[PDB]
Formats: sequence, C-alpha cells, structure tokens
Amino acid sequence: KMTEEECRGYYYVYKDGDPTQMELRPRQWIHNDFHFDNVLSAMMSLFT
Amino acid sequence: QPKPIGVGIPTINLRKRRPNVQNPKSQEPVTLDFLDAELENDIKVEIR
Amino acid sequence: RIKPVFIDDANFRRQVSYQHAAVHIPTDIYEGSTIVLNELNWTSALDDVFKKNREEDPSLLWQVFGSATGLARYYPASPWVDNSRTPNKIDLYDVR
Amino acid sequence: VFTFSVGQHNYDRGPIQWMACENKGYYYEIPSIGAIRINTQEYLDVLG
Amino acid sequence: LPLFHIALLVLFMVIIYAIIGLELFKGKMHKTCYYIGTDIVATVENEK
Repeated sequence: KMTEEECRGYYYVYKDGDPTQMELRPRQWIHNDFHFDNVLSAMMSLFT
Repeated sequence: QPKPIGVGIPTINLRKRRPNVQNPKSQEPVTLDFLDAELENDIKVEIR
Repeated sequence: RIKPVFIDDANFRRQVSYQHAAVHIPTDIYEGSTIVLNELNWTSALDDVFKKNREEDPSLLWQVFGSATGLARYYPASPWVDNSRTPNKIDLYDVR
Repeated sequence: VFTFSVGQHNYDRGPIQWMACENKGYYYEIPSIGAIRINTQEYLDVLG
Repeated sequence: LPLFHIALLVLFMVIIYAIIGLELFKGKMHKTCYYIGTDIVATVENEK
C-alpha cells in the first residue's frame, strides 16, 4: 500500500514465509522514527 | 457423499506446524466420476 | 451497519433474516474504500429482486451477486460461518 | 501470453512487458506472498 | 613496524580470553524453547 488512504484495514503476515501459516494484523501508516521533516529532526538524524 | 474426494495417501508433518496459525482448507468440488462410484464392466462404459 | 432479527428456519439449518441482504468483504480488503463504497451503494437495489424471487418460489436457497471487487451480496442474510478473529481461525474466502 | 514477474530484483522488466503488451496478454507483478491471491486470479478479467 | 609489540599484546589477550570463554561457556547456549511437539523456535515478534 503506497498511500495513507490505502493503508487501512487488516492484512496477512506469513510466518517463516510459509503461505499456510498466517495471522491477521491491522495495517497502519507509520512515520519512521528518525526522519527529515524539519531541521530539528534532520539534525537529530544526522547526529545519530 | 458429503465428504471431499481424496487424492493420494495423506501425509502431514506435525514437527513443522505452529499451534495457532490456521493452516487453510480446500475449495475443490466433489467430482466423483460415474465409473468410480460403481464396479466397472465393459457394458457400463458403453452405457456411460 | 444494520442489526438483524435472525429468526431460525429450515432449508437452512441456521439463522436467517429475510428482510435484507448480507454482505461479505474479503478480510484484507478495506470496508470503506471508495471502490467498495460504490459497489455497496448501487447493489442496494438488488434486495427488491431478491425478495421478489423468493416471494415467487418460496423454496429458493442462497441468491448471490459476487462482484469483481471481492464484494459479495447474498440473500437471505445470515451471519458468516467464520468471523475474522472472533473464533481462533481467520476467513480466507474470496468470491473471485 | 500473460507474463508474471515474480519477486524483488534489479533486472529488466522491459521485454516481459513487451511480450505481454504485444500478444493480447497482460503483465503482472508479484513481489510477495501477500500479492499472490489477487494477481493469479485477474487474468480472467482479460479472458472475458 | 613500530606497532609490533602492540600487535603481540592484542594477540595474546585475544588468546587468553578465547581460552577463558572456552572453559567457562563450553556448550551452554544449546537450548531454546520450541513449541511442544514441534521443532519451531518460539519467539515474540522482534525477538532474536
């Protein structure tokens, strides 16, 4: 899913890549921990 | 009969199965040929 | 959503509501995206024909419209045999 | 000729798309086990 | 060249610590809880 409008509902997670062992997990548009939105966050990321 | 028709000897490996992952089920139809629900003659193939 | 009355019946050994038509949407499809909100809006005119078909021949079983977007709509309404996570199993069903 | 490009890689998906486009076919991309159910069932929309 | 004694000291220290660890922890890290009647190591999502 390539947009925040599409990233809703639930999706399947396959354990060990085994297509016969799946679970349900709700998808969510997650913003990365260290980002570059502003010069403060960018300075934090460049510091790390 | 309401059971699904089988194919080959069944073999399942328990040692590689997580407990709660819901390994899926089948969608095959119940396709039981006519000459497999009775005893086959050389006359019944003619009738068929 | 609608809350049904769900009388019990024969010819379906389960609970059935002849007043509207149920809807089943694959688990990994969002119920509220724009592509499915229209298939839910224009198929709302099938319930009249469902009811008329059953009123004519009272011995009809499921009547179903399965659209090309996963959205299935059947009549008479009945709770799906497999909820998403209310049992311990999930529902891998897809009309297509 | 329906052409499926499976997995994630850095190869050239040009000629495969061309084979799909020319022979009244279609080009599908399958990069994960998740996108297998909805990609191996859409060729019917072309046979209709 | 002038780093020769430092190199020898680092080698001797690595050797001493390898022998110490070989004595103390020889064969401890060989158990992990699988699933009961299964050969699938049981970990939470992000655990190793």
